[PDB]
Amino acid sequence: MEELFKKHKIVAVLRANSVEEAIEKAVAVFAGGVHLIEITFTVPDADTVIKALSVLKEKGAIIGAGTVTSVEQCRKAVESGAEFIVSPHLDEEISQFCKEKGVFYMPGVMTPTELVKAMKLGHDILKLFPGEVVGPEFVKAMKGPFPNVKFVPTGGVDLDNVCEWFDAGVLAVGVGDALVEGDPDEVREKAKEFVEKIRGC
Amino acid sequence: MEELFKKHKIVAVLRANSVEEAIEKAVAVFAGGVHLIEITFTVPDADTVIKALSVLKEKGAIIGAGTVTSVEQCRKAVESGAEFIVSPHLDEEISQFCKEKGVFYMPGVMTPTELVKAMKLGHDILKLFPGEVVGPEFVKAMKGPFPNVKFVPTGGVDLDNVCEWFDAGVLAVGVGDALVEGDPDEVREKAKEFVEKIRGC
Amino acid sequence: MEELFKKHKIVAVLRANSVEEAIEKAVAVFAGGVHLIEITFTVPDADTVIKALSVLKEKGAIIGAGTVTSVEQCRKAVESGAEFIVSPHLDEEISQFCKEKGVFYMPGVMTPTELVKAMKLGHDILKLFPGEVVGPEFVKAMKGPFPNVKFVPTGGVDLDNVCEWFDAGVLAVGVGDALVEGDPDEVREKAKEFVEKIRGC
Amino acid sequence: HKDHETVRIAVVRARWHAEIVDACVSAFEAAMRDIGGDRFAVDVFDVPGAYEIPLHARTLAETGRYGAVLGTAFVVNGGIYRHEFVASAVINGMMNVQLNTGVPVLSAVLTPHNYDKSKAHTLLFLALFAVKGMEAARACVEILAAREKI
Amino acid sequence: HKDHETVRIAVVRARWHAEIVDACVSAFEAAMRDIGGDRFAVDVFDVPGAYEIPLHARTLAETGRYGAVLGTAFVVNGGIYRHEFVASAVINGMMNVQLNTGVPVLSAVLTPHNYDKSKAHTLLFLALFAVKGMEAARACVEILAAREKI
Repeated sequence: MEELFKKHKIVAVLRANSVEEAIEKAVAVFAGGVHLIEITFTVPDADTVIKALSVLKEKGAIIGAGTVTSVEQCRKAVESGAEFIVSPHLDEEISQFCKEKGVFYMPGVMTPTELVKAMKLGHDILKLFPGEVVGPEFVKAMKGPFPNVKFVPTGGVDLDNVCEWFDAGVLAVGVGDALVEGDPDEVREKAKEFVEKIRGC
Repeated sequence: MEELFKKHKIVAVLRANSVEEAIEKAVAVFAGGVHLIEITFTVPDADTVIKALSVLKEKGAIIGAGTVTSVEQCRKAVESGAEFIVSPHLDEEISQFCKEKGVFYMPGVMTPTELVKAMKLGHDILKLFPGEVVGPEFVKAMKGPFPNVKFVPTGGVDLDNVCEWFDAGVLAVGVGDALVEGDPDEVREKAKEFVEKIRGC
Repeated sequence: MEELFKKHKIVAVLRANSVEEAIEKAVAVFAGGVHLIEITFTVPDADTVIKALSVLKEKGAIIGAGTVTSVEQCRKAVESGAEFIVSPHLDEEISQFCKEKGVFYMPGVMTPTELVKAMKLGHDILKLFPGEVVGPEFVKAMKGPFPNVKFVPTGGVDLDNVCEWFDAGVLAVGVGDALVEGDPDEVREKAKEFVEKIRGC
Repeated sequence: HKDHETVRIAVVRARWHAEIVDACVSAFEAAMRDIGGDRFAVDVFDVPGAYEIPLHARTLAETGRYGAVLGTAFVVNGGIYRHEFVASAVINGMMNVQLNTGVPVLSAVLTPHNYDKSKAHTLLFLALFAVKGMEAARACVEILAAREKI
Repeated sequence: HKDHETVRIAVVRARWHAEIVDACVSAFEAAMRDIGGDRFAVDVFDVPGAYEIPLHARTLAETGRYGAVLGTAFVVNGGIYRHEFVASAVINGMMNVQLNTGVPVLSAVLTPHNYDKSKAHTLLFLALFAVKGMEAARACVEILAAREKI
């Protein structure tokens, strides 16, 4: 995943109340230019969604799963072909599971202590969450003591401030409702807007 | 070179009356964001320039040589570490030499016949020259019969129309005086302007 | 084909992503007054299109194929009933194949050298391509040294300048998107506009 | 003996809009020769219209003289009455025939969205029918051969 | 003897829009392995289109070599003619076949509201078909097993 985050600079985060909904959004998002897609594991039958969207892998899509809180959930995300696992928090059992399986893992943090625990376990790319609390200021401040740490914030990110997040030093930004909510045609247009805005900064 | 052209979308073309001049421009250009640099083989003591600038390879510079009209010239460009060779015209002796040496070769064309002869010899990336005569219109027209041919035009390219060249389907653009002429500080600013303009389109 | 080019003064050039699309355009174009239709050989299943449109031959349509780059492609164009073959460039293997089969061949040129090679092989009607680069000026200039050479330019031709091409001495003009793109009803109206504009000059 | 027998194919074609329906049939016959390689031969029969195809095609299919049957017609909205009732009965008819006889029946009965017999429409359908003819010939050879693999 | 026999499943798939139809079939096959546990095995057959599925599927069902048959296709509005006549004949055909043979026939023949072959539409259907494949595999195992309980 390291190359991919650098290459695309954006991850779509999907939420849906159904399999069909998750697919329509994934396609609108993908069709609109976002290649890295995170499926929250909490989508009813997310496992179906993760596996069904494996068809987009041959078109250059990268399909993974988020909101993973346990190893049992990880196992299913892996079973369905998740490229990566993202947790709300750093979790040692998730991390060890992921290392054994060979699936990329990104733990969540909010403070230097949490950041460091993740560094000490070999994770130099962190989910910053909520980005709504810490902001681009946190990301920039962290570069002093942790110049080798990359972030992918979730929340607090929109097309209005995505460039601030990049000026601060993020690796990529995760984008939620601002990118994925609305009619699939609206979603596709939003994906183009996010890609173009990031392209320019 | 295939990855590099896609990655950077610009090649600086250097001309100088001295070794020191060529170095100052190469550095201003490189420092300003252009990684692919073509040194015309006609720079007095170009061989010195090509070899001296090998130091920038460890900083991510790609150093090659242009205006190659013969295999003897190619041999020296290769001896000095050229990554690639660019000729004013398709030349079978240059092409065969380059294949034997493992140095990337880009032949020059202006018409479909010349284009095809190059395709038949295995060269799908062509120097389009002068771009001043054929324009972005040629590049676009060629995609009909030759959808798999990539161009890197030289001449007829400035920051004013670089996006037209890209809309037409070029792979990368070579840039001459518009990018490399003037005080090394002016050159560095111009390199930033070209990179940013291409970044945006 | 010699009589036909003189008689109609226009050739439609079709491009399509499907068989049905190619047919609808061919019919709109034909119904609108253009009898000479060139089907690019690159239409997916062009062979089906070429053969299916043979039904229009009994209505006075002339069906041939363009963008031919090889003899294998020619063989299929001939197998399907192409009246004529048009290549992006002069090609001796295509020419010899066509002579043996009795199918009219029109080679592409851009310079006097290419023009002459075609004359020396017996081809006095040439595809001028891109017309976007050479223009009506080339066509007129060529009449000095080559008073017996006829051209059918492709590209650089629209209803806005079709009469300039004729003042310059072209035999016929090929017309691309300006004639064939849009809704089949729009296409039919465009065909009428091109025929009437040529009729008047 | 060694199976070098010609497969016999029947085509049943409606006489309405014959210029179009026959475009399909002619293309079909040519394609059968191009694909079949003389392993196949085709006989053609006329029928007043699409409506009678299921009985004519069946009379023939139950005779055992054909490996397969292609039915064809151009069924259009005359602007007077709804043609859908017949088109429905005919497609269901042909489906039932192949399921009653064991002889595949191919459908080349078209029900266009719009056909006003304009210059462009006539020309369009002549070409589209020729395409369907070619497709049907391919389908014929492949389905006949495919059932032989069971 | 002890029943440790593999249940044989046939899949009959249309060649039109194969990229999409095959998405379903591939997902189906994978799901059958995931659910079946090698208690099931699947053979796949091609058919020109949805139209011929009821006879091909039946020829096969009446052979007694399969426990169940899955028919699949993507039937779309080509913008030229009404596709509903065939779609109706085909769904009724498959329904009649399972009622004539005693071999359940599953339907994975889709008739979408809209499909213009746009980038988004193609991608959407590739994924939706993969989902239907997985659902069909589950339905297959459960219905086959359910009829065994009577």
